[PDB]
Amino acid sequence: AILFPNEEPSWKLAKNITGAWIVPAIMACYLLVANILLVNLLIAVFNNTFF
Amino acid sequence: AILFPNEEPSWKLAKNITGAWIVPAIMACYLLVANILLVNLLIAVFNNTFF
Repeated sequence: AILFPNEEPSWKLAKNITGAWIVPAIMACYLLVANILLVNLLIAVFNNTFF
Repeated sequence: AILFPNEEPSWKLAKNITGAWIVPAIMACYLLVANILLVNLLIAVFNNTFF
């Protein structure tokens, strides 16, 4: 939503479905809560359910 | 098999051994049952066998 301001309503948006420097930082924290916290929660909950 | 319709029988197919939009979706679910479910099953079964 930040990186494409002028995009008239389009079925193209559906197919996909100004200050860009917020975009790097809040990308990285996503990885910090995707490949760090739940994956290691999934490993913890597929290890103490085996017994 | 979807992405190469006209390929006459060939030893080339062996060396490798129309509506393409099904191809992305059923690719991703493959990763969802390759790098998510069995890898974490392998970690669970190489952790409660050590003792």
